[PDB]
Amino acid sequence: CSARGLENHAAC
Amino acid sequence: IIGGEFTTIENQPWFAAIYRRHRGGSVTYVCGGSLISPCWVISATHCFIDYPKKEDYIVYLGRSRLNSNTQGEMKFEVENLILHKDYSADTLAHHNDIALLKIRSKEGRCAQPSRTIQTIALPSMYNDPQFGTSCEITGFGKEQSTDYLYPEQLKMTVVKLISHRECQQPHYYGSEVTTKMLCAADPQWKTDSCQGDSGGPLVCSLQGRMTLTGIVSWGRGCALKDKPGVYTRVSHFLPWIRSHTK
Repeated sequence: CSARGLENHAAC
Repeated sequence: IIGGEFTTIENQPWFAAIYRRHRGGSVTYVCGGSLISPCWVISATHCFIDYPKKEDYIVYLGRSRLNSNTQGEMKFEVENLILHKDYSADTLAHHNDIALLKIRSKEGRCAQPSRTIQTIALPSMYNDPQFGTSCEITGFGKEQSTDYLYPEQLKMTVVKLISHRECQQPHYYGSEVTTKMLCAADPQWKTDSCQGDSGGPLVCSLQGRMTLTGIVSWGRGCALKDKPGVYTRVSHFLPWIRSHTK
């Protein structure tokens, strides 16, 4: 979550 | 962008700033993208997959600052949000991480090219620069991995392309990287893309032409030794792009 690939994800 | 330098939209006038409106009305930054024709922006599917409804998004072009209007900018709704059918994700790696947004203003218009708003060329098929070539990345993503805030001013940096064969080594990413991805990094690992840079452009000069070589996709951390940035390899998706651009 602190990095690239999870931008705009409900679980972050 | 870790390291690198501040810039403005004149230096990357195809850069698109994508935001999401919330229930209750707050607006937050999502991801970058690139203007490839007046009515189309290209980005990464992982930016949208958890909220895949087009009415949730707002796209700016000609914008140099995250939370303040830039003179000359244009604002667009998303008329269509096209995600790649074969998207998947690992714990780290995202496959087929490519998305198209068709943009339309409240007045029903597409982008109008200006000093601050221009399209970027797509690469010829299967035609990428040689490893070790220097290319540029642009975005509003974090300046340090531990930051809480995104920078208010656009940034860009330079990274060098890494061979398949090198990016494939266990102590890099082993099997996580495919032939439809491109790795790029700094030789001292001191500059990179980071969180919030996803969807944005990796641009290389190809036959004297500035070309959308990659789309920011994934990485383990940011500016981390033996952990390059990983980019969707645009030259391997030209039929997909051609077909979906309706």
